[PDB]
Amino acid sequence: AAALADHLPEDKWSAEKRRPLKSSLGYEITFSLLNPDPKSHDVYWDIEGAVRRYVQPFLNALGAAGNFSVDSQILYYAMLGVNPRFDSASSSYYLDMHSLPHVINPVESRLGSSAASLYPVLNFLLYVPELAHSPLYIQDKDGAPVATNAFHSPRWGGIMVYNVDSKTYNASVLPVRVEVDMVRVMEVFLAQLRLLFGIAQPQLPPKCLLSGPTSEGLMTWELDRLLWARSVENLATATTTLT
Amino acid sequence: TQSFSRKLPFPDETHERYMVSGTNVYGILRAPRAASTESLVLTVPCGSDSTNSQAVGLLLALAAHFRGQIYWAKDIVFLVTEHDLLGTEAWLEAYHDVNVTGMQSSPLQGRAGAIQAAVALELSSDVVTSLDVAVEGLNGQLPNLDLLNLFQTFC
Amino acid sequence: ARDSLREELVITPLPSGDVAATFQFRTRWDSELQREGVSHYRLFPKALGQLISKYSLRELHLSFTQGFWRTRYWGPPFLQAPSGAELWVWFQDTVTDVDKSWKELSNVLSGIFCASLNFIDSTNTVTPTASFKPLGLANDTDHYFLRYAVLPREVVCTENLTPWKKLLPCSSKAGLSVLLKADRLFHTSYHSQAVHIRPVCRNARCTSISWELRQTLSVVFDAFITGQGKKDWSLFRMFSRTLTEPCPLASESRVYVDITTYNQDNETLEVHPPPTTTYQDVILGTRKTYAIYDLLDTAMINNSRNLNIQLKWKRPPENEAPPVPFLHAQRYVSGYGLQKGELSTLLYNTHPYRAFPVLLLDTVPWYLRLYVHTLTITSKGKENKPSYIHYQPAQDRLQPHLLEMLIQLPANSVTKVSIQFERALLKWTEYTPDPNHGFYVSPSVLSALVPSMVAAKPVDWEESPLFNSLFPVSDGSNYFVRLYTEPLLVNLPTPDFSMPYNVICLTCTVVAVCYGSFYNLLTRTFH
Amino acid sequence: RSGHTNNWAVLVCTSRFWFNYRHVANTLSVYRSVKRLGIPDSHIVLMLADDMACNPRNPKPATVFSHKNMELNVYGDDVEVDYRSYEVTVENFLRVLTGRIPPSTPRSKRLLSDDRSNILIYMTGHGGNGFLKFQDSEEITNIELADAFEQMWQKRRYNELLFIIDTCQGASMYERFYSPNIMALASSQVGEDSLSHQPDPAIGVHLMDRYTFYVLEFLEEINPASQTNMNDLFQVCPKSLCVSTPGHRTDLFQRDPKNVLITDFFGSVRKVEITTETIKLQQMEPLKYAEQLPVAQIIHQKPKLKDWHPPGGFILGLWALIIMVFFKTY
Ligand SMILES: *[C@@H]1O[C@H](CO)[C@@H](O[C@@H]2O[C@H](CO)[C@@H](O[C@@H]3O[C@H](CO)[C@@H](O)[C@H](O)[C@@H]3O)[C@H](O)[C@H]2NC(C)=O)[C@H](O)[C@H]1NC(C)=O
Ligand SMILES: *[C@@H]1O[C@H](CO)[C@@H](O)[C@H](O)[C@H]1NC(C)=O
Ligand SMILES: *[C@@H]1O[C@H](CO)[C@@H](O)[C@H](O)[C@H]1NC(C)=O
Ligand SMILES: [Ca+2]
Repeated sequence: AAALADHLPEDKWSAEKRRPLKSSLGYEITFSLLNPDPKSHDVYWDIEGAVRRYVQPFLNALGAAGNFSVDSQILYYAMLGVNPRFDSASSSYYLDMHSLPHVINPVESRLGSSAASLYPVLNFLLYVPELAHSPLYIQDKDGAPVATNAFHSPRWGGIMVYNVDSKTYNASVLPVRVEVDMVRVMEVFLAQLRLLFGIAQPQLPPKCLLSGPTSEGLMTWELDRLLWARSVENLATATTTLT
Repeated sequence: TQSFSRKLPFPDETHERYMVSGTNVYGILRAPRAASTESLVLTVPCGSDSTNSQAVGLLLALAAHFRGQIYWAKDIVFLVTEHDLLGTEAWLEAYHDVNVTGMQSSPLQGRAGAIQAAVALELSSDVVTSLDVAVEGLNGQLPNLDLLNLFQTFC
Repeated sequence: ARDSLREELVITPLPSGDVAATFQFRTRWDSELQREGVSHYRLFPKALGQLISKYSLRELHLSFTQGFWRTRYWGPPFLQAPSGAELWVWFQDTVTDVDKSWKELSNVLSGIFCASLNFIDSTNTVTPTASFKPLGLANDTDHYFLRYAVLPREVVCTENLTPWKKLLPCSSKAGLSVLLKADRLFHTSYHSQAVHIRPVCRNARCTSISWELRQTLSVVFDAFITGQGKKDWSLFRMFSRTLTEPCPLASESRVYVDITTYNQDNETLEVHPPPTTTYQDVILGTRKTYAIYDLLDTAMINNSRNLNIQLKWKRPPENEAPPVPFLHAQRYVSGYGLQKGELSTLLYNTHPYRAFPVLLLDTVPWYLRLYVHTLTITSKGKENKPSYIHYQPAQDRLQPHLLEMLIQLPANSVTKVSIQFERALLKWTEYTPDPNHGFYVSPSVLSALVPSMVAAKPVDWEESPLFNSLFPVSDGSNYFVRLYTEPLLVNLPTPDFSMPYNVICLTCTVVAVCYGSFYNLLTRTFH
Repeated sequence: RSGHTNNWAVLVCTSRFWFNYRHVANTLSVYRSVKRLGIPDSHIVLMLADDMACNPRNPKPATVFSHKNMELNVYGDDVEVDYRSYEVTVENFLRVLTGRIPPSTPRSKRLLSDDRSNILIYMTGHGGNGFLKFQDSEEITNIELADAFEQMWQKRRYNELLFIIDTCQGASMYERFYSPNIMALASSQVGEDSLSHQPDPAIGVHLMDRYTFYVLEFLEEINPASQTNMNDLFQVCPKSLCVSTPGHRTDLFQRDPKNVLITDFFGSVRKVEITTETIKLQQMEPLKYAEQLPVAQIIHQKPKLKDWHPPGGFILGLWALIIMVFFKTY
């Protein structure tokens, strides 16, 4: 459905079927760590080891469908598009779903002119809220904070809000050395990448099992489905281009 | 400053000058935002008499005003020549570093780039009744008509 | 971590009464940027970090100046750049295609900095034989891997300041980059936006390579434009903003204010906020001293003690100013018509004791046909034969004239090197949309080892302030300076752009009348 | 409810010479509104044929103003020009739209739009009947523009396209469009050509074209999360206010303009999906700096300059045959 997306007739279910990524020879995957205030947070994040231990296996599995150019980046004083509302009930801050479409524009101004190819870039931001709104949460549909504190855009990357706690010291505020749990971050980032390439959950028949998650991250038959869709989409694109 | 001297063919029987020798004094308004590639020349042709003392004052007052402005794309050269036209010829020859009239001078320590336009204010009175433009050059040459149109519109 | 940042602002009151401000943002990375596998960037910008590995670069110097540094009336600059866009790069030995990589790199830099560096073509590009030596560590300067281009008519605005500011770690949000308001930086008589990448060693004993990125911004505030009054030269007056909290990423964040008088050995300039300390050193030629404001000092700048450094400075009386900086040039165009002229560049040696060698590099864009047999170097009224002469001629539309000469400037004297050229007529589809404005002759480069008033010391590039580590000092009693002359506006003869079709008809009609006359004579029999 | 995802923008000023400051101000006002409403710099291909922002003639450097009061600098502190000066040609413009740019062109200087991309294209400058002058030299005609738009649609390089032109007789630049999803605005109609002229005393040249000035004023009052629609922008400039009659054109758009938000082209409201899935990962000798002026080394690097003389082979060869001809005749 995503592969064709132009030869099948359109109806109410026509945009979510065009959500996943276009076919391309390569993909840039930039892991950007957003640090709005280095004065309060001194964020370090094993990103080299994180990539090697979790993304490179996943990207090697996914590499049957194209080359990947994973990079990392730290953006300082990278503010968000909207001010989170302060809840006067739990001493926290929130971002409702309504304001989420307007939250990544200022930072996506920063990510530009930092890519070294014409391939579609997938930006994965790890926002680290400043002390002004240090306990920041994202609310799914009605009040309830989301489990992963993250969201993603159809063909853009994804954004995860990463909160630090238990940072109490004696004297005034110093830059606290914040260590980022790369397992926790890469779980949501690889789930978002899987969703961005259109690999949904296995969509079972009435009775079956799955053998659970694979060490690489995604099942091989899912890779084969991706190659089927890529082949059909590529052939359709080539014939349209030739005519 | 530019020191210039000239051997006239004969005493000219008009200014009693045979061995012309004088100094041109010019100051360059350096266009701040520009790279000093084009220039405009405001010149007062001082002579050996009392005339054009107000034109020098007006030139210096305009230099005082133009200096302090950031909107200059061209340098402004404020040139006070020694003689009515021999000084102007000396400065114009040494500026382009040609020797068209065989007049000797000192090397110019400073230029302002390609000159685009030039104004030759003569004014020997404080108040003025009318302003008399003159557009006819050596060998019958004329300035581009837009300069005179510009003058007439600002009148 | 591995990479460090240090930001510095040096305020120099110029001898003419102007005040020059230079911003330096040096990032040093102890990483292997020359090869692939450095995909993780923290302080060194990813955009520029990728370039070194992708295109095999050793040094990348790209500057975006407006204005011209008046060396005669100002002093010698810490770093000068030509008007327009200057880009010279040293490639690695393992490139094997220097011009293709140069084209790709110029296009990518045009994309990054939003300038027209895609106009850098074989007609603008020049391979200096030995002028632009690498500024970092070099195994051997081959000059086969050096490319150099300049676009004199390349405007710099916040069009180039925004991409330039995006590359800073404290990206114009805190520290010393808050004084970078565009309307105040471009309200000036000189503005520079250079970015420099060069192989700098890791420690005291330079046995390994660490990459340094300098983002410099030199700006000169005119006294009559900006001050025009008796108010002090405050940071607020010149930048419309004081100094708030420093850049937390910066390992060192300092402001240097030059407080040095001449014909006086005491009585420095008065700066209102008592500075942290005083740094006296031989900087270019003279033992000049600075007041230091360490932004990483809570005593100097609290969370609520914003710093507004004030400087009392006005154009000193002529019996109280430095004479002249022992070397300045002045390029101009001789002749007055079209079809012919002379590129002449006076270069002055005002030292009345010491001749010194000067390397003059000229690039002329192949529509001013140079006649090298007309190249004269007088230097005293006598004739001065250059020690080293190199001249590549220009092939129409594919290469410019390059002229490199080692002229020994004799004494306090003026050396007038001149060369005659003839203006070319181009095709009607070869002039710019403003053909009557003219064409730009690129500013000529003037590399010299000017003698110093007092002998300098060998100082490591870590203890020294950022303005004292631009050039790799070699001798000690002589300091290296690279002057740029003015860009020259040369007009070419122009064809009538409104008559391309009538000309074809008229010339073909002359051909046709010849054809008809010869037809009616070679075929018509008399009767 | 629109299906777009990208929200690109191409803003073009085909004018030089600092008395066309009005056109640079038009482009920069559209740019300011678009960048305030969400579209990133990377997705805006801005073209300013001349800076006029901080060229030396500007009384206020690094600023472009919309009004005589000088209180809204459309050339803000955050601006990127992808194509400027001599780069802004009809050739380069059609290259950017059709994708036929030279391969060395970077990302920021191209329109990398896809089938899910909303594109806003704003052209400003001198313009006559069904043609737009590029820097007073060359020409783009409505035929070429329509052909380029068709070529974009053939590859599905836009989802919906909003064309706005602010030139004289600008309603005829969108008179030859056939690509399926394009709606077009224009400052004036086929005929009206009267060009307004009220130069600001402070800034010597004219400020705006009075149509994008009201478009700017209309766009200044909306937020990124605004529900204003295209029907509220189809009457932003009445006949009482701009002398010319601004005419729109919706013969191609499938969607009703009253449902098309103005943020669908001015600004980027991204579709947001809350992620709930999780992958459950297992868990010697020193180096020297170069010598800047090695005077001794660079003199000896060149072979000694000796006066040239012809080789002995040529002199012997030529002289021998000169004598040879002397003997066939004698
Ligand atoms: C343009 O050409 C004329 C000649 O056609 C140059 O005039 C010459 O100027 C020199 C000075 O540099 C004169 O030489 C001087 O002669 C006196 C007396 O003999 C001597 O005491 C001085 O030491 C000096 O040598 C020379 O006489 C004079 N020639 C003529 C015919 O008057 C003129 O200098 C050229 N223009 C420029 C800008 O150089
Ligand atoms: C992807 O990587 C493989 C491995 O070397 C290479 O052969 C291929 O050319 C790459 N793809 C592209 C589009 O360059
Ligand atoms: C600033 O810092 C030092 C010590 O904290 C001192 O000058 C002063 O107490 C602080 N506050 C102000 C307002 O200067
Ligand atoms: Ca852009």
